[PDB]
Amino acid sequence: KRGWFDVVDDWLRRDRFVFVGWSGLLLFPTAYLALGGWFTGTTFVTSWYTHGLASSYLEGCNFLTAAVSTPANSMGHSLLFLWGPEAQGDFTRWCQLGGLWTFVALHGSFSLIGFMLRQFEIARSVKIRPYNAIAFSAPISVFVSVFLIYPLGQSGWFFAPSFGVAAIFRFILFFQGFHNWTLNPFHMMGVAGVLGAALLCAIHGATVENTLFEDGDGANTFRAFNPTQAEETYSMVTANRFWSQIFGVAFSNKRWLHFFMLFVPVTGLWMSAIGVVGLALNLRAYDFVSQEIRAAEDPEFETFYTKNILLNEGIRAWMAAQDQPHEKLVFPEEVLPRGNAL
Amino acid sequence: MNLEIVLQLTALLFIVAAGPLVIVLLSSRGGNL
Amino acid sequence: MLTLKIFVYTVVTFFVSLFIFGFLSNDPGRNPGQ
Amino acid sequence: NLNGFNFNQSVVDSQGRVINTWADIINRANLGMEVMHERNAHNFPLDLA
Amino acid sequence: LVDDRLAGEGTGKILGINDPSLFWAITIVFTIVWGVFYVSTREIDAASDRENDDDFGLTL
Amino acid sequence: KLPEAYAPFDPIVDVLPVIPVLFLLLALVWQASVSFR
Amino acid sequence: GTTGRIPLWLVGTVAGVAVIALVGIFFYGSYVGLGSSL
Amino acid sequence: KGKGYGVYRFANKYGANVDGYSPIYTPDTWSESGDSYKLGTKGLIAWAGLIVVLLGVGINLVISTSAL
Amino acid sequence: AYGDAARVFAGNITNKSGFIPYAGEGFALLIPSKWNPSKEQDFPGVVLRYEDNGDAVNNLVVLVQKVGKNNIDELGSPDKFLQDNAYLFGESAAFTGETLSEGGFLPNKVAAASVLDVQEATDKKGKKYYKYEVLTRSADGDEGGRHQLIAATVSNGNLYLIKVQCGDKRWFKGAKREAIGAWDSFTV
Amino acid sequence: GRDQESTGFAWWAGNARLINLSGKLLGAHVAHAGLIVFWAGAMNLFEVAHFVPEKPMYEQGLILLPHLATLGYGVGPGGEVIDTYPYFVSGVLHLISSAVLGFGGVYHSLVGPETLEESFPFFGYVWKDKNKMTTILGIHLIVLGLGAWLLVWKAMYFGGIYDTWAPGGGDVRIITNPTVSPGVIFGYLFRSPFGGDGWIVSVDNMEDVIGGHIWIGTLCIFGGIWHILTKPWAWARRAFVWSGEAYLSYSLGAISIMGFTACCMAWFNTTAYPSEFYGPTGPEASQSQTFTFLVRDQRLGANVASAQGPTGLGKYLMRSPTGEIIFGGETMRFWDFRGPWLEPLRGPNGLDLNKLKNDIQPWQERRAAEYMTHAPLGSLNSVGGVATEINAVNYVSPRSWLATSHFCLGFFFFVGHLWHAGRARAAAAGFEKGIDRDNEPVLSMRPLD
Amino acid sequence: NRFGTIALLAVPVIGWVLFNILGPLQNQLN
Amino acid sequence: GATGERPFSDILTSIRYWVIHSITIPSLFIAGWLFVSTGLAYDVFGSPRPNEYFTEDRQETPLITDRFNALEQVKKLSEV
Ligand SMILES: CCCCCCCCCCCCCCCCCC(=O)OC[C@H](CO[C@@H]1O[C@H](CO[C@H]2O[C@H](CO)[C@H](O)[C@H](O)[C@H]2O)[C@H](O)[C@H](O)[C@H]1O)OC(=O)CCCCCCCCCCCCCCCCC
Ligand code: CLA
Ligand code: CLA
Ligand code: CLA
Ligand SMILES: CCCCCCCCCCCCCCCCCC(=O)OC[C@H](CO[C@@H]1O[C@H](CO)[C@H](O)[C@H](O)[C@H]1O)OC(=O)CCCCCCCCCCCCCCCCC
Ligand SMILES: CC1=C(/C=C/C(C)=C/C=C/C(C)=C/C=C/C=C(C)/C=C/C=C(C)/C=C/C2=C(C)CCCC2(C)C)C(C)(C)CCC1
Ligand SMILES: CC1=C(/C=C/C(C)=C/C=C/C(C)=C/C=C/C=C(C)/C=C/C=C(C)/C=C/C2=C(C)CCCC2(C)C)C(C)(C)CCC1
Ligand SMILES: CC1=C(/C=C/C(C)=C/C=C/C(C)=C/C=C/C=C(C)/C=C/C=C(C)/C=C/C2=C(C)CCCC2(C)C)C(C)(C)CCC1
Ligand SMILES: CC1=C(/C=C/C(C)=C/C=C/C(C)=C/C=C/C=C(C)/C=C/C=C(C)/C=C/C2=C(C)CCCC2(C)C)C(C)(C)CCC1
Ligand SMILES: CC/C=C\C/C=C\C/C=C\CCCCCCCC(=O)O
Ligand code: OEX
Ligand SMILES: [Cl-]
Repeated sequence: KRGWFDVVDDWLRRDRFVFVGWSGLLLFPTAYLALGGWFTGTTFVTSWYTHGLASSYLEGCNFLTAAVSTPANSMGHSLLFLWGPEAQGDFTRWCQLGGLWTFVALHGSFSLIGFMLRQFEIARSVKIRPYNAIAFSAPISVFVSVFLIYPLGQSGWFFAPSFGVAAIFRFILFFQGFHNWTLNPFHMMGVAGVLGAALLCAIHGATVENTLFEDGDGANTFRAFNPTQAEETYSMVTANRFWSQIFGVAFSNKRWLHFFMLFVPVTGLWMSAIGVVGLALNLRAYDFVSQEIRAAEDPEFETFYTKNILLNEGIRAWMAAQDQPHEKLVFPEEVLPRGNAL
Repeated sequence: MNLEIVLQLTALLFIVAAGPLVIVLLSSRGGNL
Repeated sequence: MLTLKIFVYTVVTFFVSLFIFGFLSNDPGRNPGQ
Repeated sequence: NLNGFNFNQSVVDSQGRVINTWADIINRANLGMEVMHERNAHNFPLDLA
Repeated sequence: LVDDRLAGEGTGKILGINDPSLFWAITIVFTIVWGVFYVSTREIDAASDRENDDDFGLTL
Repeated sequence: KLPEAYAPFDPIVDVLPVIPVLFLLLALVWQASVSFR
Repeated sequence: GTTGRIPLWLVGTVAGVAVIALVGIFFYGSYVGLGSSL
Repeated sequence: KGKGYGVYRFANKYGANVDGYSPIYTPDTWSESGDSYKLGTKGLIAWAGLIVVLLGVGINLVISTSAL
Repeated sequence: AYGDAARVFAGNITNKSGFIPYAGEGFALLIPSKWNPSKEQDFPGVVLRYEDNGDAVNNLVVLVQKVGKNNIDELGSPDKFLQDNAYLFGESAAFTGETLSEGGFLPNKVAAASVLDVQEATDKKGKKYYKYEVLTRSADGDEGGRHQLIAATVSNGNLYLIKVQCGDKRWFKGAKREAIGAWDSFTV
Repeated sequence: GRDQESTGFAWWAGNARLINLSGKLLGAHVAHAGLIVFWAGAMNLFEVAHFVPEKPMYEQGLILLPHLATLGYGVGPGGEVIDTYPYFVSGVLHLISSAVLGFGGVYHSLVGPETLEESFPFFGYVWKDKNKMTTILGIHLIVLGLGAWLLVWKAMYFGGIYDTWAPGGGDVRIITNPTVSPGVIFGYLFRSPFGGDGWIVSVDNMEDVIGGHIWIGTLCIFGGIWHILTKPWAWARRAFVWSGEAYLSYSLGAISIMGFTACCMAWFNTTAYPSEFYGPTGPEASQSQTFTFLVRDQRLGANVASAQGPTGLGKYLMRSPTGEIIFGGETMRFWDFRGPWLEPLRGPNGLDLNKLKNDIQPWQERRAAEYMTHAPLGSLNSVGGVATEINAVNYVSPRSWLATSHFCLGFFFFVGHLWHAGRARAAAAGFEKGIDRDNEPVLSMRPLD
Repeated sequence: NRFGTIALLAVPVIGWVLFNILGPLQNQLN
Repeated sequence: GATGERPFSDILTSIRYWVIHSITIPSLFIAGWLFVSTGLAYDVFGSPRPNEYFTEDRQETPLITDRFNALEQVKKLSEV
């Protein structure tokens, strides 16, 4: 190794406690900056001038109610650089205008890119297959569709999720009230995928741990294993028979088992991402026209779908005034939908 | 800094310090732990 | 309605008695251990 | 009836006025979906059940 | 009244018995199953190749 | 409230009930000092 | 000069006590001052 | 009762157990230095003086910058 | 920059009375601190309106109307004055129909007001006041009724009136203190 | 102590190293009992020192003091605390006895005999010796029966216990005629658990409680005597697993059932858990709200009986699905509630219209208003009211705390029973450490279809 | 001056660390 | 095995380590306390003090309406 590229590759791809690699140059700075931006925004920066709230520990918020807030709706889809035509180089006023959210999001996306690249590079250095790198595509797609594509199809960054706990809860409730997101088949596939992945994880762990082999004399079975051993540590035949007699069907292929384990959550997350991409343009599966027409013609027809519609209407009407200060909605108390005595 | 709060903190410190004191005393003198 | 109640009571007590007297019939001895 | 955390009107400024928060936005959404969950089943102001 | 009903819900009867026929059904079925089990419990024990002494049973 | 004769000992009472949790933590500390043999 | 080391269990005990005290201070500050609703 | 396997059945075939394969506490690899402080007693005395001074300065600064 | 240090180790609360004084054009009152300004003008002559952060039903409003009489008693008896200004509780003009299925309401009526207390008193200066306390109920019955506190007076040829509204649900839960404090502090 | 080298149990499962060590196990149990008594005494002292007389018991977050109030200690007519000295005495006695118990536990765990089967044959035992285990069970049954009789003696001769249904308001009565009728006792036991019936949670007078305690004391003493003099039969030897972990699993299941029952009793009962010291129950608050709104609207000149609601069912009074006159609204699901302040207005066919039209008392109205405002609703940070309220009230009902905590404990101990029953059944058979590679049971069976 | 106070606080920390670690650091550099 | 760095167990049980780090960690803690208490946190990141949420000019929540004059608008809204 004599060339500049060769010596740089020798140093970068070294055996170390923390592997740097060629992708480290993109991953470490951006990830560090994103983490620091989130911590700084949650600790010191406020949200009074862009949202009308308080979103910092300095103002009296706990871990749940502290967040990094989105810019105002007047800023549209501006990238809000520190040197842009809005902040104009002023750091304090850049923080006050909501520029830390775009900072964190833009650095986090490149950190995700760098992390997948790091997975690829480490897999190639160890001479294995890049299925772990393939599996990260689902989280990356979820992040891209939720934090970038959805706001890019709306009025501005104001309707993006804010980096916080209660902010994400408000985002979820808004998605329920306005989009009827629970009634979306793509979200249903995503929910099925997540719950099935949890089911698979629990059932595989229990089945492996309860079909072990007697390789020791102690009740603590964790010490009867050696990673370099040849024989398998549990009885696949016994597991298959148990699950065939209990459930009806069972796995007989370890490779197929583990590929299914990989396949389920990735597909669920990708389907949910497609659903959110569709929802970015207000293409929401909101209503059933036949049910609406039947309920309109017949004042006796009622199902749970109509009750959900009424709940969404109430959510919209009562959250609109404060959630969207730019619309300047002043609602007299007698126009808000309300039930009897409640 | 109320006097009652100072007394409560003193009592809490005395009670907490009584736990590892036994362990330290038995480990320093090579007791049967 | 009383006939349905009698029939259901008979069925339920039949199955529960089967369960009880089956688990009382030397159940711990039905294992492959040596 | 042991509900979750209630951080409503928790942040208060020097003169006593209320500074809102994401918890308060969530509370507004809850108020929206509360007065409509059963329209005609209530005769009295409190849903004690 | 317009129709008729059992009218027994929310009363507090022993095992829900309002008529002796339910008691008879329960007792008859339980006794039949118990007798069938009682005839065979001697043969079932002998499958363990051990006598039902004071040391019988699954012990550790 | 405690009787007037037991008033000076109120701060002692206010910290008593945490002792069982302290006992669990002390068991963990003893196991750590023994070095988890 | 000064031969000897510090017990790792002692280090762990002190660190645990420190973090527990920090969390307790955080909870106390949640019950009084800013963001205490009164 | 035990069957004579021990902690691991294939201890002779594979050399050792998982514990003997990837330990996380190896005093042999520890540095020869670090078990004795080179600066000795004078260094510890200087450290004690410095920590007392720094604690006093810190408490004074905390009290002064606050609202008493 | 500002240079102001944070109020660390401060044992005093700046405001703890729960009220914020207000100085207007010819009147003064103590507004609850938990309330926010509003941009609604429901009655003629609205010059001030505040509503609670947690519920928009709880609110106060101040009306300064032009009248010919220089004294409050020249507008009629307290009962007659309340009868003339009955629009302050709203009207059921949008409901045009006949019904007989209301709980404790007169036929074809979906709302009613119960005059719980009337009072006439003079301030320290020597200006007469008309004080009212009403409880208006609805056919559906939201909040379990609404409490209206009214204090009216005439000064310099203008009628000064304040109406404080508070839902019953909040009234018996401890929010009557703020409403009564705002009602009793109206000075002209 | 010991180590994994000579035991095979890791440090996180170290209490399993003293399964066959009788002396150390006894020391551990005695130390744990000392811990329980210590908590009881310390919590009683903490609650007695933070009690103000201007607020009711349920408004100050007390859970041990209402237990002593129901025994008639330091309470007066109507449910008002008068003296607070017996609570201090009880707390002091518990705290002092905890020291003796803890010393005994420490001695028996540290320097006492390790295995007391050779020096103390009377106290020594083997887990597989059925006769000795049955003898110990009988001894402890006798002790529990004596405890039940001790409770019975209090309500009869030593001043009695608080009765919330006593004529002229609740007061500390003396129970002279307990109900020892077999039909009454068997009616509570074999009752349905559904609504209206309520199983044993539906006991509505202190005479039934005292009679049932007489029954349970006699039964426990007789069963203890029976077990001391006998040994398990063939049908019992053929059905159970005989090991310490198996016995532990049985006890775990029993106490999980007990915890669930305690949760339900705290949530629903009003006799053994008077509302004067625990606050209103779930249904009680709703009934009180409807009652006070009916009273207020009647004072405003309205016809409550003939008033019609938005749905056409009745705003204040309607009919239960069996015919009884009940309160209207969503509180139509709580018509099984029966409380001391509401019973006097109830006739043979339900609520009496004339009685609530002309004979409603101010004390009843005050009780209804108080139980309406102090409803058992709250949040985790102790904020009273519904989830869409503000930060104004610091209150959570004592019934909610007990109910939630004991449901959690009951569920976790059911899970523990499952774990230990499975492990005992597997270990006794002999395959709790895994499958045998040489002789795998499945390889010897014919394949499925 | 407010930042100057923090810098002046941080100076002795750097001094102490340099005083305690200069030897082995120079050894590692060579 | 080991990648060529001092074991963490060896470092954390060293008199030198605990002599160096008996100064740095408390120094950083005091530095953060002084950063908050001296009012620097409010000024650097522009957060409102409890008395600066509402000014005598406006008693409502701030609202930014212009994208290119946003700097001047937020300068006007933050005026004390
Ligand atoms: C022998 C084996 C069993 C045989 C029978 C099995 C039947 C199974 C049917 C299938 C459905 C499952 C069971 C449903 C139970 C519903 C209980 C209920 O509606 O109510 C429960 C009742 C409460 O009864 C209430 O009792 C009340 C008492 O009345 C009176 O109570 C006081 C009396 O002074 C007051 O005066 C009060 O005002 C007055 O109303 C009222 O009657 C109520 O209407 C009545 O509902 O409690 C009780 O029976 C006491 C506690 C019961 C057990 C624990 C219940 C909770 C745990 C559930 C199971 C475990 C879950 C966790 C593990 C999950 C994984 C395995
Ligand atoms: C490691 C890689 C890295 C990457 C990929 C990013 C990425 C980004 N940063 Mg971050 N940043 C980093 C490290 C990095 N940063 C570091 C180390 C710091 C110092 C703390 C910052 C501080 C920072 C700030 C202060 C801001 C950003 C922001 C942004 C955006 C910049 C937009 C822009 O126009 O770029 C510049 C455009 C380019 C295309 C550059 C490439 C040009 C090539 C190399 C040609 C070179 C030719 C040129 C004519 C000759 C130069 C050579 C000669 C001078 C020697 C972008 C998302 C902004 C933000 O997020 O706004 C919301 C912003 O405000 N960053
Ligand atoms: C509920 C409380 C509790 C109790 C009573 C016990 C009881 C027991 N444990 Mg278990 N244990 C517990 C929880 C508990 N454990 C927990 C939570 C864990 C997980 C960390 C373990 C893990 C564990 C292990 C790994 C081992 C035991 C063993 C033992 C037994 C032997 C004691 C000994 O040799 O070392 C005692 C050691 C010391 C000398 C420390 C003394 C400190 C004293 C006892 C503190 C209490 C004093 C108090 C402050 C003042 C009382 C004095 C009085 C006058 C007031 C002892 C009976 C050992 C065993 O299996 O024996 C065969 C053993 O190997 N336990
Ligand atoms: C501390 C609790 C307790 C425990 C754990 C045991 C445990 C045991 N008992 Mg003992 N027993 C007790 C108290 C207890 N008993 C009391 C209080 C009495 C007096 C009634 C008896 C009388 C007794 C007899 C007569 C017999 C046992 C037997 C046994 C063994 C069989 C297990 C079994 O129950 O089968 C599992 C349970 C069943 C299949 C169903 C039982 C559920 C009953 C039928 C429910 C209805 C209750 C019943 C009709 C009683 C009337 C109710 C009441 C209001 C009067 C087991 C060792 C047997 C033995 O081996 O003796 C040596 C036996 O024949 N016990
Ligand atoms: C107690 C002996 C147990 C032996 C072993 C049993 C093993 C398990 C067997 C299966 C059990 C589950 C299925 C049961 C189905 C039949 C019962 C049924 O449906 O009844 C349903 C019926 C309902 O009866 C109704 O009654 C009404 C009037 O009240 C009307 O008459 C209705 O028409 C009638 O249907 O209820 C009963 O029969 C009452 C059962 C009471 C049982 C008391 C048990 C006391 C001893 C045990 C105490 C602890 C119990 C557990 C508590 C904690 C639980 C978390
Ligand atoms: C913004 C920005 C930037 C950056 C910065 C940075 C990078 C920073 C960082 C920062 C950081 C880096 C921070 C951190 C912080 C942290 C914290 C604050 C922590 C906390 C913690 C806690 C609180 C814990 C807790 C706990 C416990 C105790 C127990 C267990 C569990 C847990 C762990 C959770 C710059 C200048 C470049 C540029 C411009 C912009
Ligand atoms: C009543 C009374 C009393 C008594 C008391 C007592 C009895 C006490 C006890 C106490 C105790 C008994 C204590 C204890 C404590 C403990 C602790 C405090 C611990 C802690 C720990 C931690 C914090 C951590 C840990 C760890 C380790 C070590 C390892 C692993 C990891 C961790 C980190 C977890 C007295 C005398 C006062 C007198 C008066 C009265
Ligand atoms: C063995 C063991 C263990 C355990 C232990 C235990 C569990 C113990 C306990 C113990 C105990 C459980 C103890 C107790 C004690 C107590 C005491 C010591 C008390 C005292 C008291 C007093 C002193 C009082 C006083 C007073 C009075 C008289 C009146 C009022 C006021 C007052 C409160 C001041 C462990 C875990 C470590 C592990 C290892 C082994
Ligand atoms: C005090 C009182 C009273 C009374 C009470 C009583 C008298 C009770 C009794 C109770 C009883 C008397 C109970 C019993 C129970 C039982 C049980 C719970 C059983 C169980 C069993 C089992 C679980 C079994 C099993 C099995 C089978 C089935 C098969 C084979 C195997 C075995 C054996 C394992 C009253 C309520 C009046 C009132 C209030 C108070
Ligand atoms: C040969 C004589 C010997 C023993 C017979 C003794 C007693 C028989 C008693 C009763 C049998 C019928 C039981 C009926 C139970 C109640 C039924 C109901 O509630 O309707
Ligand atoms: O039903 Mn179903 O949801 Ca239980 O809360 Mn009340 O009621 Mn009705 O309302 Mn809300
Ligand atoms: Cl209702």
